[PDB]
Amino acid sequence: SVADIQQLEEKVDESDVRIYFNEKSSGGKISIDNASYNARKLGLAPSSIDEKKIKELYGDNLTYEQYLEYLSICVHDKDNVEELIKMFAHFDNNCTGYLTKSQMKNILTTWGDALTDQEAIDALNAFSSEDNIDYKLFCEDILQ
Amino acid sequence: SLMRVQAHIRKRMVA
Repeated sequence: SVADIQQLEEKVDESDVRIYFNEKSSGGKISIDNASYNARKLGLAPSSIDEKKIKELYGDNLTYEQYLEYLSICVHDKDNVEELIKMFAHFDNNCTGYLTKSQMKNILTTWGDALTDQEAIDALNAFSSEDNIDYKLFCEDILQ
Repeated sequence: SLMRVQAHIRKRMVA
């Protein structure tokens, strides 16, 4: 291969990668949506950038090897909690270390790969019972 | 960054 697939298969288990493919494949191919689902089951976090890259190379349906290349793009070794915290800190106008659930929802649903309102609120409610969200703790949590 | 946050949230949604 050309992609860093050996390093992927040291982080994730090849058996799981293969089993999840077989769960979702049709005619020996997997849709991008199901590839992204599998990536998430494996603990990876694809964005729209990752999906669009692979779609532009190979279309909406991936062969096994193309799916492996997609998974390699999803690894994101450079993910860094401080960069995520600083993103939310930008909106912390009063410098309290908290953002309300509504504030967090607005951020998450307005820019980037926008979540739906229900997705955002469900994620926030899963993390905290209270309205003030410690966004440092939230970022530390979501990376795990 | 924001897209990374959203990506990890969607990951968490699955497991």
